[PDB]
Amino acid sequence: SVYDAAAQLTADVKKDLRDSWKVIGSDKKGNGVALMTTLFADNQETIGYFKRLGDVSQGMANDKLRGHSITLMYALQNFIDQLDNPDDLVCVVEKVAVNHITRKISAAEFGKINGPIKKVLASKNFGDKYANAWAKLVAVVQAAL
Amino acid sequence: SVYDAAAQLTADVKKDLRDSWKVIGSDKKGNGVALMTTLFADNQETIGYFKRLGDVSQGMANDKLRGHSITLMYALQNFIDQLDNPDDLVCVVEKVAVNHITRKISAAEFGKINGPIKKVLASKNFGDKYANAWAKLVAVVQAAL
Ligand code: HEM
Ligand code: HEM
Repeated sequence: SVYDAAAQLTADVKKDLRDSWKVIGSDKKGNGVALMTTLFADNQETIGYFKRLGDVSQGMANDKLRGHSITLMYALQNFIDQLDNPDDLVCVVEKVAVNHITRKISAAEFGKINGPIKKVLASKNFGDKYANAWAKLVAVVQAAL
Repeated sequence: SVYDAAAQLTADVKKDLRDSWKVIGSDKKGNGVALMTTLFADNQETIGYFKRLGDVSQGMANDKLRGHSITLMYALQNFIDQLDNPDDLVCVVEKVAVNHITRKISAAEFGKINGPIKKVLASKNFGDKYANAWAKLVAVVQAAL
């Protein structure tokens, strides 16, 4: 269950999540857009899903993409803040899950975000240990998809 | 015009928004649910729009309502954090606007949130001065609906 996946996040994992978020979460506009642009660059097959955003190749100049990217970073902020209470983490995770289920996004497709996250983390010198921690958090959402 | 509305956020208004947010934003779960339950209580005609959340009268005990409420508070956190740059504030406001336009929510009905905000602020000892400040921020979203 989603609860099982959340309850499985250890103190060490939460520590790495919080430490890395202190940095990548400090520039939501910059890192948020970087995350989306990396997703489109390495997984071009996902571009079609974001037609509402218009031409995503415009990057920062695209107001719809910028608004989307910043908002996505607050969803992650939400997750990070609820880490110590699995009950609260689960209900916010399920909220995000529903928004993607309605778009026909499978658990496997949702996991495509791990690549971009790893690269963005690496840009700030956060290695594999941190990428693995984030994959565990993403896995919590996948449990609901 | 969302841009003209955003221009109404003067130095004094922004200060009042930040000062009051430091208090109400400290407990997103509690105040988030308080806002929603107040909305449903004072404006029963809006409950129909929230069919997905199930029995909203259950308040905090309703997992979907709690998840929804916390997420809403992060939308406000988003707005507050973008007060420095009007171009960024506008793109995140339009993002939220789209989510309501699709649910057929008009500017007039969106404005029904002012009552709840006024009451929640009042319970924390923040009077009309602050309620009016928030009314102006809500007005920015209304301009995009
Ligand atoms: C870190 C993981 C992710 C998070 C936290 C996340 C978060 C979000 C949020 C908050 C929204 C806005 C929901 C709304 O207002 O309707 C959104 C929309 C969306 N997401 Fe994700 N997402 C993630 C990964 C993905 C991935 C990997 C895909 C695709 C393979 C995806 C596809 C979509 C689509 C299609 C939309 C709708 C965009 C639109 O039309 O406005 N998401 N996501
Ligand atoms: C401070 C004002 C408000 C803010 C910042 C706000 C923010 C949000 C956010 C972020 C969501 C989640 C979007 C999603 O993931 O689909 C949402 C959903 C929604 N909002 Fe609002 N909202 C506000 C006022 C209102 C009002 C006054 C109404 C109606 C009278 C309304 C009706 C809805 C509905 C119907 C949903 C969909 C709920 C669901 O089915 O899950 N909102 N709102």
